[PDB]
Amino acid sequence: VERPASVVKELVENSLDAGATRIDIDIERGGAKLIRIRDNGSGIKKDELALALAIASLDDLEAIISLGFRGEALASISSVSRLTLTSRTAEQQEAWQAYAVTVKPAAHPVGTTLEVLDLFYNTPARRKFLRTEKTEFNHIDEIIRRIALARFDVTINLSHNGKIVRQYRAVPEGGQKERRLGAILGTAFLEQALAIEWQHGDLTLRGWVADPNHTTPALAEIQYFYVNGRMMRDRLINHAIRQAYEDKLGADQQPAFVLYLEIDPHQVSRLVHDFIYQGVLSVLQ
Amino acid sequence: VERPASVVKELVENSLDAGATRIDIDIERGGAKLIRIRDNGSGIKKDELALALAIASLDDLEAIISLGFRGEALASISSVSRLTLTSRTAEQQEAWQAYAVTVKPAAHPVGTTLEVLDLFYNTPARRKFLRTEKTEFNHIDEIIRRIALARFDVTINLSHNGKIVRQYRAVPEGGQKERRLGAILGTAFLEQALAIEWQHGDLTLRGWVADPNHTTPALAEIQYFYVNGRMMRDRLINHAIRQAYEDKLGADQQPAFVLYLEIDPHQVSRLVHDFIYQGVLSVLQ
Amino acid sequence: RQDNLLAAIWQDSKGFGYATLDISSGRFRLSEPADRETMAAELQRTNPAELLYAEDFAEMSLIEGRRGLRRRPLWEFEIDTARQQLNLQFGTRDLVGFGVENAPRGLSAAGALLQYAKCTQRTTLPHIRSITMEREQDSIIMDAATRRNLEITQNLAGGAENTLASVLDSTVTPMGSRMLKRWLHMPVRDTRVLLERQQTIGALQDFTAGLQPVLRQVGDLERILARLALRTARPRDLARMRHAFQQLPELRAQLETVDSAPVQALREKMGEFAELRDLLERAIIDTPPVLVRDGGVIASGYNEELDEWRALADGATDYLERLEVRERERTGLDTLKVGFNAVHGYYIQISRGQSHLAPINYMRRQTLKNAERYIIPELKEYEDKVLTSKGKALALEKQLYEELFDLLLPHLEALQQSASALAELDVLVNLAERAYTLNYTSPTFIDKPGIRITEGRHPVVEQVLNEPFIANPLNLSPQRRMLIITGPNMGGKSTYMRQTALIALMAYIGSYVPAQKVEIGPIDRIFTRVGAFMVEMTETANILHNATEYSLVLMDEIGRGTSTYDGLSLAWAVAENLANKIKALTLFATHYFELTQLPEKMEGVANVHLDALEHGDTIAFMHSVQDGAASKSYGLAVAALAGVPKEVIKRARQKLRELESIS
Amino acid sequence: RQDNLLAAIWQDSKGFGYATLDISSGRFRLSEPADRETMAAELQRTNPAELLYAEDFAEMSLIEGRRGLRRRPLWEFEIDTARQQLNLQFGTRDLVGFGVENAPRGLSAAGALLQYAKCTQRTTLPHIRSITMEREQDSIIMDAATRRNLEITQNLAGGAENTLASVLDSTVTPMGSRMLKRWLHMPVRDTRVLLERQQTIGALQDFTAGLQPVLRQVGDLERILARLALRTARPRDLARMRHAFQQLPELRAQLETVDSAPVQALREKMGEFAELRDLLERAIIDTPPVLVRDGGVIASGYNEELDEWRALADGATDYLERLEVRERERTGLDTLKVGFNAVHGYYIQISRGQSHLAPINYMRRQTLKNAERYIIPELKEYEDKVLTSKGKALALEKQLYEELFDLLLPHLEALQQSASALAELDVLVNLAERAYTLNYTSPTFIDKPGIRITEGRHPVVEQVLNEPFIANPLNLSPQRRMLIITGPNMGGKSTYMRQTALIALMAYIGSYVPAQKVEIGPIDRIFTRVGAFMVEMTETANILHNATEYSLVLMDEIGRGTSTYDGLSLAWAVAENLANKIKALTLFATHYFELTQLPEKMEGVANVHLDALEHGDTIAFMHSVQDGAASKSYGLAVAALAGVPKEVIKRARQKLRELESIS
Ligand SMILES: Nc1ncnc2c1ncn2[C@@H]1O[C@H](COP(=O)(O)OP(=O)(O)NP(=O)(O)O)[C@@H](O)[C@H]1O
Ligand SMILES: Nc1ncnc2c1ncn2[C@@H]1O[C@H](COP(=O)(O)OP(=O)(O)NP(=O)(O)O)[C@@H](O)[C@H]1O
Repeated sequence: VERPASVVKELVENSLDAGATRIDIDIERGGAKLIRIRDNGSGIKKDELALALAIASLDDLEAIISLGFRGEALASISSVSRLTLTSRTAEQQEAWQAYAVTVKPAAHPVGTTLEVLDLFYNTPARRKFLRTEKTEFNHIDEIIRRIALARFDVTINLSHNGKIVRQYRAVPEGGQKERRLGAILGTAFLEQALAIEWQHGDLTLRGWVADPNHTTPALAEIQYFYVNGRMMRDRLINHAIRQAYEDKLGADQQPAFVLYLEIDPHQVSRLVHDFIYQGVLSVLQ
Repeated sequence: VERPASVVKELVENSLDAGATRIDIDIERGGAKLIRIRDNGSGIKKDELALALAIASLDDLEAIISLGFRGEALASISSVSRLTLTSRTAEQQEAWQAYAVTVKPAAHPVGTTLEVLDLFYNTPARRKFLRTEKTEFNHIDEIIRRIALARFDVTINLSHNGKIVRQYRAVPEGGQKERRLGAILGTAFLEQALAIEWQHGDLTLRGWVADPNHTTPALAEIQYFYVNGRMMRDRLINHAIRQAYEDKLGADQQPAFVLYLEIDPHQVSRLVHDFIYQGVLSVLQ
Repeated sequence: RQDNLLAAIWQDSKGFGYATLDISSGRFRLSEPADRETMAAELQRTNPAELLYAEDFAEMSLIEGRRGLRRRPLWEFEIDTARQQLNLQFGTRDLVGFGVENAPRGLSAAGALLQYAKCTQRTTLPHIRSITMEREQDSIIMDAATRRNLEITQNLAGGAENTLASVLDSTVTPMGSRMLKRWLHMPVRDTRVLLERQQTIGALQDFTAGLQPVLRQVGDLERILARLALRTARPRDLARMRHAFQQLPELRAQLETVDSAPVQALREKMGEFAELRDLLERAIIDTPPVLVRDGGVIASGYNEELDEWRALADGATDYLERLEVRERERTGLDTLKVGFNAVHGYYIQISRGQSHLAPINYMRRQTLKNAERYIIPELKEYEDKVLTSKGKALALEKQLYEELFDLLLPHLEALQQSASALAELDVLVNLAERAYTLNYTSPTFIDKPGIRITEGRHPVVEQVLNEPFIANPLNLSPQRRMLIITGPNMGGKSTYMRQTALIALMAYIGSYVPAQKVEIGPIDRIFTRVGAFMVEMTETANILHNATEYSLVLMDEIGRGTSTYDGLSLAWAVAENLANKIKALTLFATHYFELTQLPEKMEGVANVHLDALEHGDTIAFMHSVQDGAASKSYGLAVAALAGVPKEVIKRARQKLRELESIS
Repeated sequence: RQDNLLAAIWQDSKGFGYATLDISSGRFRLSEPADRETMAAELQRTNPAELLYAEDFAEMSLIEGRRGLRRRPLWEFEIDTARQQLNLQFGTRDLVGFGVENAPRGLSAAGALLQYAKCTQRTTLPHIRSITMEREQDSIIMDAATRRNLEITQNLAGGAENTLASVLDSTVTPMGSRMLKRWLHMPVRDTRVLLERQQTIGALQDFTAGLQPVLRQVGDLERILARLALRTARPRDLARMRHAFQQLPELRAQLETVDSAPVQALREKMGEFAELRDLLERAIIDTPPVLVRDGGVIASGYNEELDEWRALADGATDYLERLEVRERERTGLDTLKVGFNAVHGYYIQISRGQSHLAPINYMRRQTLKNAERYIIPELKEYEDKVLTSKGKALALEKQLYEELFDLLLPHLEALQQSASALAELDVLVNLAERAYTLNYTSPTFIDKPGIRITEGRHPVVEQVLNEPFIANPLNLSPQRRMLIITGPNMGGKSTYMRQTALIALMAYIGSYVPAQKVEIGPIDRIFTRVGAFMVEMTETANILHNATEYSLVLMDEIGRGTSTYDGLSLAWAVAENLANKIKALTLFATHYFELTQLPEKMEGVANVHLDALEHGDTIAFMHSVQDGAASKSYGLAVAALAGVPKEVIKRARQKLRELESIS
């Protein structure tokens, strides 16, 4: 709970953990004024709202915060905001909403919605710190861009100041990955994109690398590498790709790529480096 | 029943005989399209309308045509028109209307109204004779102008093609003859108007004569002489005034006047001439 | 007995916003001081015990010394957060029910006030259930509905005619026509202003003839003066302006005799400006061109150097002609013309067939399709002087025109005054003609809210109807304050109501009114509700929350509930409130027949109706107002006559017979 | 088997008017053939046994040979006399009830027809009780109410937003935005036209990205071509036009790949005009000034003589500068400036204090307040050449600009075609983007009137609402043809109706529709009636008289009679007629709860309602359509929440309690 970008990310992944395939995000003025996330994933019952935000209701109902670590995250936002939330479960339920210690019913389809008036409401300082409107929107959009590429299968709609900016349509099994890829990365990247698919057993590399011969540093803004859902950064990976780029053409101009690796549980191993370098350089020639 | 001007005059005097003080005449396109005379004088009962235009009136619903010679005049118009008439009498009557053999009720104040779509409706000839819109309106306006000056005490409103042209305000007992006189004759006449009042017993001369020294032939359009309400023409009168004009100034340029003579019911006579000449010439000097 | 109140204040670049609240009583208010001075006046008026202000507040001179000064953060004065929190407190989704929707500068102040209040009290605050505006201009108030519905200037669907404006716009000049229309959107409550105009109208009723024609020649002076200040004014704007000053001596003479203090005042305000008149008579040609850019504006005899350079250029026309005749008849070539071309210059043109007969002298300057053009020494030297002299004359003509602005701008103040005076005359001369020609009477005012009409007419309706309008009386007082009207559609219900509101408006602009006799009290606000439901309920409340004892309220056919009588249930409670608590001058039209029980239940309420007459079974609306409630339903009769097929009507009356066999 | 009919015909300076009648049946009709040819076609179509014509009829070639020719007088074809006689026969005061009020050329013909008929028959003619228009374009018909009420382009009160246009106007160029708006006021019934656009929309859904940006650069080409014809075109109009031609080769390349016969057609229609492109690249500067008047339009390298005279003038800027520096530093007077005055010419200005230090090589040309201006020999001779060279260059620049019109006008026909083609692409590219972005589906058509919606949405409302819109299905056929809707206000009644009408309009312009699935039949006319009484009865009949089996009829909350149930009596008969006789596709919203009896009485009618929920402390409108009639009254709940004072509400609920103790 430091930038507005962070509050967006956590509530986006809260909905993802609930099996959500359509997450519609409406934001206004850097996120300060408004953050509305509506998700179609598993909803929340009437008893289960009350306590997630009331804080002395679990003194012996005891068992229901059990349901989520999302439920643990909601409370940290709501006590220090003008939070508003509506949800409807399973089927033939009514929708229910809460304000910040008061709850009542409402009308909604089976899902969840979460509205926020500029998080900090009792802190005079931590709001007066919050940076620009435009620049924070750019951080939010980056965060969503990174979640977007990891999960080609979830439809995400980003609108700013009312008017829609990003409509990321999901990709079905046996479907078009280009529709989504061009929408995220602009036409620019799509034009020089060369696919890469390398595999030696458990190691599976999927993704794209731009043709260095016509690549400019304007394409090179795009440098993402994910592993089993999330991007970590380690200097090992950094060299593997640049060696392949510098050895393909001696002119070492900035590379453009988006790549996903898939493996077994080890936090890191040497093979990790060599596997990648081999995959990239082959595709180029 | 020859010109539209004549149909106007008769229905105007019909209303006058019924004690009407406000006669609103609305006319459109020379009178062809529309002629509406609305009078606030005594009205007409429900059975009395029926037979004035349905002649077993004075047998079956009888001795009622007795009421008017206006009732004799209505019939001559209505059989040869798309006539429309509505009237309400005395008090707490409903208003009633007819077409010319078909009648029914309506809503009106205590008075009478008379509407006409281009008199001749079955006659192909007598309408194809009727000639201009603008020129016929001028004849009507003249007719009304002559009734206007005879009866200073009745308010008369003439409108053409919707928009009103003449609004002749009546003159009360103990009142201003100038308001009405300027409205009829324009400011032009009013400027050089010298009043005349001569009397030798029964002979009474009232009216106005323009100052010959500044009078032009543009003032001279106005030459009216009435006797007990109606204008007759006889050459005797013609000379009486011109002798006085020619003897006042040798330059015999056209005279401007409006005069009323008043006497007992006996048409005869030489004194008639000399009386007038004496009255006029004195006022000039 | 002393004020112990709370308040909030804020400023943007437009003005300053204000709001006040008491927790001992629950009174919640809003206002918008337009200027710095009025804001100062409003602070000491209220004399609050505590005063919230935004950290950004620039005009500290107003508030520094005030008791209970409290600095607060900016984002608290956010308009939308404000709107949001306020809707919760009242339990709504809109503040239209309170008539303060379009007071955002105040609402930004009330937003931080409530957010502060929420946290400060946390005691019983359901007694804060409302907010009304403290209306600075308690002269006359009109909402959007009233402004379009009366058809002051905009008819229902946006057109211009069948308005009150369309009746009285027989004004001669545009600045007067515009002024008339401002007056209708702004009546005021000062009796002096009203009596000025009425008295003026009466003394001018006779002089209508001579006056109107002269005012027209003035033209649109108001807007020409704008272009003068801007330095855009065109030649023909100054020509009509010149002619306008030629009217002043004449108008002086006509108004001299008119004996009325208000008239003689406008006579002086007119002005004279004989100085400006003389200048333009000498400076500009009788009929100048549209633009200055191509010359022909500044007159000969006005400037020495202008005429000098023009004399050199005016030595052109006669020389070109002599050159043409000399050369044509010396040679004997009849197709010889003297003309000009911007690119090549002057030339002597001869046709193709005669070009072989031109003398050795002629140098070829330009070759055409069927003609050869030539130049000789005499034309070419003369070419230079003529064109350059024109240019110096034309350049000087633009110097002098810019000069004419510098000379006139000094009296701009006095011209603004002359323009406003002339426009006001056109208005008052016009209203005198309408009052006489349309047979209007002057109204009289009283101390208490009350209206007394004698054979009142509807001024717009009476004219387009080429038949009789049924005039009707009216009598209201603080004791007889509500009239319940039932009866037929097109019965004259809304008409009898609407004629009364127009009558009140006409009285409070200072004009005569269409009736025999008019007595009327003070009227502070005019409110208007016209049928059709998101719509209806929302705005019925606006009127209930704001209206006063002195106000005029005009209810047309409310109560379109979701069923039969849930809608009636509303109307009953509605009526009781206006008549019993607010005690305003009210006119309640309704089709619900059951409301005619009230007069016997409620003191100060009375039944009337538009009686109508059925013979055989076709109908004459009398449009005549009578005491007592209507007789019956007339709706089936209405449907038929508008234009429904008779076949259908039979099935309807049959079904009506079924409904009344239930009891 | 035998037409044995009567007809009437007439002409003015606009076109030709037509009317037909039968006395064996009573059928009475009206039409207005727009041109001479269509009029000919309509005569033989009807093949009347007798034909009335005005003595004035000029086009005798149409009618000379026709059987039963009858010359009549002119005054009989008078419009107002006609209007008058006709109102009597039907028993009305207006022909609005018949929807032929705005067809005067035909009504003049029907006027003389009736006047002839009156006299000819004098037999029973009550069987002539009606008149309908024979509408030549039975494609789709819309009255004034429908045109404003759906909010195609004009919102309720005249504003622009919250319209169907405001949603879909995401077009890049103005000629395309205008074209879009024409398409909505004109849908057509030809299956070909509809399938063209649908297929185009689908093949372009993928190419949206590359296309839109290019079209914007074209600018408003349609209106630039107008100024070209007029010869008014400004420098900057030709610059955008030039840049528009630089787009054509690229658009050719983009549309080449798009596999679709309709697309490849428009690809050709686009055009190329590489010839015009080259001219303007050489002829005009990259970014020219607003006017030609001041020069700087025509480029260097375009014309020989232009650059020559400019070289003389261009030898100015650097000489003036050197003269200024030379003379300033020779003398040592720093306040020395070189400037120009239109009247006097060039000068050398020195300040007042330094004027006494000038070498008076300097002749005094002009005296100012605080400066003396001078002229020397070198400047004065140079003055003549610079100004006159500019002039010859500037005069030539105007010669050559007039020349540019002569060069471009030859392709004007083909440019009009390019403008219409580019505008159509902008429309279809736009609709493809909206269909994808807003998640629309393509509709399918059937042979008989009928509608089948799956989770249908309201395209305007769903966008403004930043919350969930509750989508609802629909199923209509000639067997299930009427739905009676009761329930709460703001319940979603009119919404559920209005969403269906928009869906139908969108289908019949060729676009995709906001739903899961859409099946729909033919629809000939759309009719509209919206609540509030002079108003209501008049226009309820228009719809009853004209509507057909294939039409769509949309009733909103009718029945505001002069009492409680006289208004209900109407609505029942109304409904029975539409369902039993006309058998049209009908949607009947009404608050009168008692109409929900019909389905048991009437086959082919069914009950639905907007269910809403009352709980906790408030009401939640589900906006969810369910079978069966509504439960109850919801109006009191509605009133409170919009923003009514709580005080009033208590009195209302009390009164409701009284009404429901009667029964
Ligand atoms: N006093 C009057 N004299 C003559 N004609 C009138 C008069 N009042 C109204 N009319 C006509 O009647 C029509 C409408 O009357 P109106 O007052 O609106 O009826 P209502 O009883 O208020 N109910 P509704 O019209 O159904 O809302 C207008 O078109 C006028 O032409
Ligand atoms: N299906 C829906 N989903 C979400 N909001 C809706 C829906 N239907 C209607 N609304 C909202 O309800 C408001 C008004 O409802 P409306 O349909 O006009 O009520 P109604 O029953 O037709 N009565 P009236 O308006 O008096 O004819 C609109 O402005 C919408 O904002």
